[PDB]
Amino acid sequence: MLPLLFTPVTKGSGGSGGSGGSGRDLRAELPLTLEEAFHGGERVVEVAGRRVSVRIPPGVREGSVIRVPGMGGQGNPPGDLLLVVRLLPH
Repeated sequence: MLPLLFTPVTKGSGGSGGSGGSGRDLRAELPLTLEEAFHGGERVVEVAGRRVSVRIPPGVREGSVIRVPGMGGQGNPPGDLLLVVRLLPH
C-alpha cells in the first residue's frame, strides 16, 4: 500500500457542520542514496502514476522527514507532504 510521495489517508475524525477533510497528508518513505543525500538535488518520485521531481535537502540523513505544505494531498484541497528519508546502503 501507498507508493512513493502518494499516501491515500482519510480525514473525517471530528464534527462541526460539514466535511472536515481539507488537505490530505501524504507520508511516504523516500529511498535515497548517500550521494543523493550528500548533494541534495531532486529525486523523481511516482505519485499515483504521475512522474514528478521532489527537491531533497543537501546533507539529509536517515529518519529525516521532508515536510512540504501544499504539495502532498492533490485534487481540490492542497495537503501536507511528509517524505521520511530512508538512506540506501552504499
